[PDB]
Amino acid sequence: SEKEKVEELAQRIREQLPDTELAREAQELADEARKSDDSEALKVVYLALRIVQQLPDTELAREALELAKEAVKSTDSEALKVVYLALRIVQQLPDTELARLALELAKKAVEMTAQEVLEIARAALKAAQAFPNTELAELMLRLAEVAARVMKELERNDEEIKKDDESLLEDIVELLKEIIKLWKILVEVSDVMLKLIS
Amino acid sequence: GPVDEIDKEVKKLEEEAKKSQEEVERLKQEVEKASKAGLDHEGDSRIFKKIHDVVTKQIKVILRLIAVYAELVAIIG
Amino acid sequence: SKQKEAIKVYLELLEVHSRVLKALIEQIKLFIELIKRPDEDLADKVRKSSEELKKIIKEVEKILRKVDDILYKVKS
Repeated sequence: SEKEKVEELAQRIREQLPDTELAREAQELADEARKSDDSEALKVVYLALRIVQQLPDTELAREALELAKEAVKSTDSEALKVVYLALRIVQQLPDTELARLALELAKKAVEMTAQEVLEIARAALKAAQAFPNTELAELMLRLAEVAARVMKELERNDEEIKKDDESLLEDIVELLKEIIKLWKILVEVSDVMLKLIS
Repeated sequence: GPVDEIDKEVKKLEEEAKKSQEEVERLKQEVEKASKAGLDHEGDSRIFKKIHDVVTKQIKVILRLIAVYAELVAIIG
Repeated sequence: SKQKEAIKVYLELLEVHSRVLKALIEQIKLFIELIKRPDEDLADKVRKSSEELKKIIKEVEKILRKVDDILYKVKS
């Protein structure tokens, strides 16, 4: 009965907000989900619409609507899973740093075409879902984001090598910076793990 | 169980990392030999392409290991 | 000239990540063993692997400074 849930939620949105961009984009999500035959996409649209209902005229609601649009437009199911986990994190704790981390991580994961980035993002999102409202969860989401950025920097390096010594050196520095940041975050996570085990 | 699956995946990724280390050794030797045989502009570009391939494979192995690390942290909490 | 230096930088990065792999696999194995059975001895080895990882981070930072010097020489 998921489609009926989505329809009733859209009706509630229509009742609550008149001639608002959130309402028009919610109707757009409604039609894009009705056209879509994927159950995961239906669940993601449901979650985004419910988040918009809970926080009307909010930055999180607008960004989540646009993220749900970008996720429905993508035909990759792994990206849909990542977006669903991130939107669930946002639904549980909206006014938290984890919400922003998960929103931006899903926004970047929709763009990424690498399967390893999607896998590590799903792992980090499930780790944050396991023990939410903790320092370790924030560190995990930030680590996943830094890994995605490392992949993006490698893509840039390749594309610039195909086609400038100063630009190559600049991109090498920008890669090593985020590499060091990734390993530092990993060491911090390992320290928190050491303290949790003892 | 989940830990058994993670351990199987870890053994497979360790074998893959050993293969990547072999690639690193062979690439270092090849770069040294090509430097001794004659450096060139287009030769430098070819060496760049090979090096980027090796770096890409190594980084993918690293990211798979880090994803398994994240799953393990989620399990232990 | 600069392409040769970039070649050497990438080779150094490869050699460093080769040891990063060993350290990270050691940490993952120690975590799996800790999940299987709680032993106090394993925490010391986890800390040792973490210290090795920190030393590797220091080496990467040294490489970054080496590249920063070349950037200064090229731009100015």
